[PDB]
Amino acid sequence: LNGGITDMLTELANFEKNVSQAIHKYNAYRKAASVIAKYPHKIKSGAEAKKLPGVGTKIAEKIDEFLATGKLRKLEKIRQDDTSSSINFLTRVSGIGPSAARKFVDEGIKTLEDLRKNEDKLNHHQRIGLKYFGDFEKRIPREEMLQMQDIVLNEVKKVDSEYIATVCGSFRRGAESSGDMDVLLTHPSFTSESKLLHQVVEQLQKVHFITDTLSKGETKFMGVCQLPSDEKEYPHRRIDIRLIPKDQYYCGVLYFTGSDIFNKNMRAHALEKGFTINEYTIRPLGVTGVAGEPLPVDSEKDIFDYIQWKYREPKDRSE
DNA sequence: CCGACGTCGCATCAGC
DNA sequence: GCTGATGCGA
DNA sequence: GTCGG
Ligand code: NA
Ligand code: NA
Repeated sequence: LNGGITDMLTELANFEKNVSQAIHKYNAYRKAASVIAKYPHKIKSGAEAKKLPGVGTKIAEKIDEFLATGKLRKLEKIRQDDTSSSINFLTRVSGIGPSAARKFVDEGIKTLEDLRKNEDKLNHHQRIGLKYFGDFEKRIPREEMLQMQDIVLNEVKKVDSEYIATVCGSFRRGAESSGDMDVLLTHPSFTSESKLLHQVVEQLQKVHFITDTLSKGETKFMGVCQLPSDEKEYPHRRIDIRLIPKDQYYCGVLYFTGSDIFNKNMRAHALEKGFTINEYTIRPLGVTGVAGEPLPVDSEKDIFDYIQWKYREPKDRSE
């Protein structure tokens, strides 16, 4: 319908992020892309698009140029620019953001092949990102996620049957595929006013599910895992595990379940009901707008009750 | 006209 | 060596 | 780049 347009805008979004380092222009173009990607008509003019929220004068102008000419002179030009296309490309490596990508390209390091010849200039994160560059850009089919989940919950329970672990993200909402695995972990002994993560990562490495570590501290692990394999080996996958204190666990599960759009509406509703919800806690707003103490939460539902909404199933939380 | 555009954990850098 | 800033990803 | 106080 409007794929020419959404791809044009997504493309522009990446050059702002990765090349111009203008994070707010990346989000402007991304949000324009989203609003158009959902508009149920073939767009005829920039003025038509302009009516949608997220589309201003400058994107209206660019849509007019695309509609009339079938391209955008500025994109054509930036696309063919050696420096910029290279910088934009390198940022597809996990661990290389806009600033490292610039630095590499400044010194002549432009390609994956170049990165491979210069391992010594790569931090640990970036080396892992390069090693699995292709695997990381693959989606994970639900079936595989179900098998990953089988392993995580088994090994977690076996370290201590009192841990609670929940796989969140779009998988928890029922998506047919996923980009990574986001595990939320708590234990009754860990509260806000209270090695729990390390023992779980350790057991997942002992059975060779976790193959690599990007980062790991007392509350957050980010790394790489692989299902056990005649068959061709499974792709390596991104898994994060976070340890959240129990009295904030369900605020965390609700947040990390999303979608983004749902959480936004839920936060809207709560405000009008005189509550403030974030990732950690729900709190009452006083008459002048002063937030008081976090309220006890023991299930997701508790949160919905506080703001007089009806428990919605992960499956029904796209908006 | 002009500021907001989430916020934070970890790894690593820059300054002292 | 210590502390706070930065880059990055989420 | 877009919105909005
Ligand atoms: Na508009
Ligand atoms: Na990157």
